[PDB]
Amino acid sequence: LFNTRPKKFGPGSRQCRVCFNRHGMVRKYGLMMCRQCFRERANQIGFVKYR
Amino acid sequence: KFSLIPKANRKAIYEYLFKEGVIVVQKNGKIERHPEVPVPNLHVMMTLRSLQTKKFVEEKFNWQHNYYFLTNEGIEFLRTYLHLPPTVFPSTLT
Amino acid sequence: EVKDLMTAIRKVLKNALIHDGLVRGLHEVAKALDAKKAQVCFLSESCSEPAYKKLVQGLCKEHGIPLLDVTDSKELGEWACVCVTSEALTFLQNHIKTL
Amino acid sequence: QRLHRIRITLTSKDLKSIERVCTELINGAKEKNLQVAGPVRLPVKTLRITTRKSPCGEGTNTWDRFELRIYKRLIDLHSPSDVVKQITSINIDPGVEVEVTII
Amino acid sequence: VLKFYKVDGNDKVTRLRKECPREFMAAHKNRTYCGRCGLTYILNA
Repeated sequence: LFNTRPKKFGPGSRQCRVCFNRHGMVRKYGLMMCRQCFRERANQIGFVKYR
Repeated sequence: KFSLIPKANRKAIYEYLFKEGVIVVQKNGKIERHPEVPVPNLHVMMTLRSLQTKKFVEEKFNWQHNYYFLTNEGIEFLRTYLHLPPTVFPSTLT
Repeated sequence: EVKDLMTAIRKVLKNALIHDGLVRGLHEVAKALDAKKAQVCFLSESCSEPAYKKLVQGLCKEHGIPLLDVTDSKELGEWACVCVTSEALTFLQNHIKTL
Repeated sequence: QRLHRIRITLTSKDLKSIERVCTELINGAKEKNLQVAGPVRLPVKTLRITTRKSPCGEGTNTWDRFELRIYKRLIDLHSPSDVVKQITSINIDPGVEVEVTII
Repeated sequence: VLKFYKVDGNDKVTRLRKECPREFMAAHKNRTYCGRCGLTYILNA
């Protein structure tokens, strides 16, 4: 009637939980993390970069 | 969903907050009513937009999810509306 | 005073709004009458509309449940047209059914 | 009691957290002297994400190479289930997911 | 506002717009239609 399309798939369906942003959405292993959001909190999750 | 929440379902928000003393609501408007209390999710956001701006409840954000605490003057208000016996729910009690 | 001259109105209409069963308006009182609902009703001593005054009495005449009287058309509802779906009611209850 | 066979999974992020558990629970078995085999070290499932460092497009297109590491390790036993509950319940570690399994 | 019936004295009050209720009707032409009923109701005449 109003205020809803079919919203099931594509970038419009889903957003970053931390900052509410669709762009740059890391969905590997079911993160649902926007990249700007993901890199700074990556050490606190577990991810430690080397080589 | 949409429109003003019934006045029975106003007390459905308050009587949950009267017993437990916590109520957290997801920021999203189109999201399903919050797990726990069977109402629209917008109506929980509207009633605690209403509550915070007359003090009583202590709002605290992070993470879209809005983690409310209920103060000493807050438990006076609900009891009056609720009609609950005085000293009914101390947070000091376990 | 020695006991209390008609506080059976004012005590009950406060405490009934715990359970929420007071009904207000000409539509909703008429719907409460046209129902398996309304247990006591009220009107003004003087309101207006012979039919309006008569209708309240008339509606009751079908399915029972009486009126009384009270006082002042402004100061009817302020103790809470009224509808109501021991302790306080002991003064009213013996007047309503018995004489 | 009955002749059973138990093979307990161990997983965590740290190496140092499991090397406590592998040393402790075999010595905890050797209190009672059950039929222990040594801890079977499976291959390491290294998880990987590569994002860009910059928020916007500017500069040279540089990249992080983030990594987790996960360490599946398996203590083998042949013993009934009532015996093992004493060994596992004492000495639980911080942030180490452990699940006991018959067969 | 529910005054619009054929009102009478001593002591009956006859009604207008005969209802067909789901579990008073509007009247323009042919159909009868109930306001409060959440599913909308149609019967021509």
